[PDB]
Amino acid sequence: SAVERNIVSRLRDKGFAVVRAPAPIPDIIALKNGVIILIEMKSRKDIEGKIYVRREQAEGIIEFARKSGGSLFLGVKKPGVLKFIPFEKLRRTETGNYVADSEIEGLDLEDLVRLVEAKISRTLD
Amino acid sequence: SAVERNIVSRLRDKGFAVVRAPAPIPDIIALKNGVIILIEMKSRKDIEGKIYVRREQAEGIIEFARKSGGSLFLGVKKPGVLKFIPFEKLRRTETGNYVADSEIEGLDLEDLVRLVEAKISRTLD
Repeated sequence: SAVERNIVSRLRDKGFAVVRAPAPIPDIIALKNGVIILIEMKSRKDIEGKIYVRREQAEGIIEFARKSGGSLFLGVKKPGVLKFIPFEKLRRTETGNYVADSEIEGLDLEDLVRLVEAKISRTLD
Repeated sequence: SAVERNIVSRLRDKGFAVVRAPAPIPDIIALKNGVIILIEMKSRKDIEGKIYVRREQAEGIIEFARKSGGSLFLGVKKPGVLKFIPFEKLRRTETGNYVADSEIEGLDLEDLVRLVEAKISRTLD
């Protein structure tokens, strides 16, 4: 919640129109000049130390991303920095839940925004 | 609220990923395959019988539409049918408030969805 609010505010300072899902929809929906990004914040840690997204939540947000045509990301708060993982890098486990392996480390906020800004540029050009 | 809920449900039956602004953001944010539409529901009627959007609300949602790159519409519930007016057809009055003149009559839901579907088609092709 503290982290969500920080992320919304920084995306709004960076020019995005943002909405938080009301209390399954991605936690954060952020729009900028025609581009849609969807951010699910640090769902959880299983008994092996891996951040995970439970089955039904993962499927709800993957379907919201598929219909919207929006790019979906898992955001993970670290006592260090914020990392965003493209949902497609998560691994569907044997139980249908989704886990982030460690190597990953996603994008920082600037990298994420830059992905958005490059898509805007292709559309303009 | 009754009308908002109906509209969300019908847009979701039509393939959109939809979010309601939490209790200024457009009431309805609807996404489908890369296209963003923003719907503000039947703000109000002034002493001359015209549906209006107050200054600060209108400016908040116009700015949300400008940053998102989303198409903004005023939806008006009628004891008859639902009409959607492209926000650009509203008239800025002498006081900075926005009113819908009568002639207007916007799009029905199918027409609105068709605008969305044609933009998807141009992007695909």
